[PDB]
Amino acid sequence: VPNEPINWGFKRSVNHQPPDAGKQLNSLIEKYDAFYLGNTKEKTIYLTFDNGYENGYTPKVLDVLKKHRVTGTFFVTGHFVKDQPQLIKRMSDEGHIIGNHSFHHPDLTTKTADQIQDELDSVNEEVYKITGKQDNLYLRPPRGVFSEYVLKETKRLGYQTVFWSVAFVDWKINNQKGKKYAYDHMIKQAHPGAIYLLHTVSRDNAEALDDAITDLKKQGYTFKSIDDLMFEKEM
Ligand SMILES: CC(=O)N[C@@H]1[C@@H](O)[C@H](O)[C@@H](CO)O[C@@H]1O
Repeated sequence: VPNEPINWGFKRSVNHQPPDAGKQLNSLIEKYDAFYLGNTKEKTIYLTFDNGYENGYTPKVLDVLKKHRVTGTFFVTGHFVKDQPQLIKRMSDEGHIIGNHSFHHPDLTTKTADQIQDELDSVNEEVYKITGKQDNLYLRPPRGVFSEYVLKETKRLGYQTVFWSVAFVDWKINNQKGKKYAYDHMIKQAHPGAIYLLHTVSRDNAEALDDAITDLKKQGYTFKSIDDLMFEKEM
């Protein structure tokens, strides 16, 4: 199996229509049961987050999710778990899903199955030490980089690879654009079956999310979890 590195990417959504990664990604993605979209036949959105480190807003993000009773899926790294045990515990205690973003956040395509297995299981090990629980296995490739070998291998390891359909620059600390920037992206890029990828490190990301959920719901959107996405497609 091919180990050519691939960077997950796509032309952004337009006119609130789902985006498309093209035939090559779709075919490859489908081949290993990985996806970047949920059910596009309904006004549904799935919130996911990538957490590499804490910059002080995740608690507010969690309070916001609780307020709207929405279930998030947080993809954590080894450092994040080790550094924020209590946040990992709140995510757990509050009904949220904890995804895998690898322990050291390396370029998995440069790793061996032996290494990949440790990169992933060590995150679960730490999460369990803290929660005593373990979510279904979801993986988001560190740096968004992957390959057929990586997909195949991680799938062989029982992981469901989850990409995204909505993302923007809410992770540059040296240039935190404020509430409006993120809020508008979340409104403009919204489409049915959209899988959002957000970070909780930029200034006001929590308040923009708050307003975004508030308004997206007014527009008739229902927020579902990656577990819900999985269950509903099963049937
Ligand atoms: C912890 C963190 O910020 N993860 C990011 C991920 O969200 C993003 O898609 C990728 C490319 O920008 O780089 C990292 O993997």
